[PDB]
Amino acid sequence: GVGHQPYRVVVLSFELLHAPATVCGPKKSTNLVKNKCVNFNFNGLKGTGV
Amino acid sequence: WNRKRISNCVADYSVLYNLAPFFTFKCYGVSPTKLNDLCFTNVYADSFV
Ligand SMILES: *[C@@H]1O[C@H](CO)[C@@H](O)[C@H](O)[C@H]1NC(C)=O
Repeated sequence: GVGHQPYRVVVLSFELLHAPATVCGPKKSTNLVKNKCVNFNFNGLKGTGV
Repeated sequence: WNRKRISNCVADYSVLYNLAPFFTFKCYGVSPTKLNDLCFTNVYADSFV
């Protein structure tokens, strides 16, 4: 029956960002802008500031 | 539909996992994994197709 047919299971466990990140998504980095109020994205950490 | 009274017995629900290849097992109010840890005054089982 449905409850006894075998399954193949993959568990993907992620470690959150608390260190330098080895695994990252398919995103392209840009240039660095300093001393100006910009929107920043550092390794998935989003924010707005100088 | 047929309603069967279940009382004065010890109910271990893991035996149910050998009784049928279940398609749906969903519960309201009680988590299905703690059912062996509780006590009930009376159980009613309604069976149909
Ligand atoms: C259901 O009953 C039949 C005979 O009454 C028995 O052969 C079968 O093993 C039983 N099914 C389960 C899951 O115990």
